Amino acid sequence: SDKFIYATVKQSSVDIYFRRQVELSTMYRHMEKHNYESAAEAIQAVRD
Amino acid sequence: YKSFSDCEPDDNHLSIVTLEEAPFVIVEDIDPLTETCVRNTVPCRKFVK
Repeated sequence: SDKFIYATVKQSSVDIYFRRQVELSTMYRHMEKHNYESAAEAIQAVRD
Repeated sequence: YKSFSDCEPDDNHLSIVTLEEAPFVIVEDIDPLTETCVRNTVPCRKFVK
């Protein structure tokens, strides 16, 4: 949903796991919508 | 295509029709970045006019 925004570090192991898993493919549909270069930016965004 | 003159008639290929439904038959377009169907979906032709 637009209000419920979740993300992970772009181009990493979690991305591979989300992409290759078939049933989780819809999850991956959200993934490219919002990604962060590094974990520090992701945790700062979560804190903010 | 019939392989030979004595080949068994095609019976295991069945033409199946359906109708798009919200929880049962969800229809989406082709993936632009791969140009094929998703690994869980199946290909199916719609007669667009």
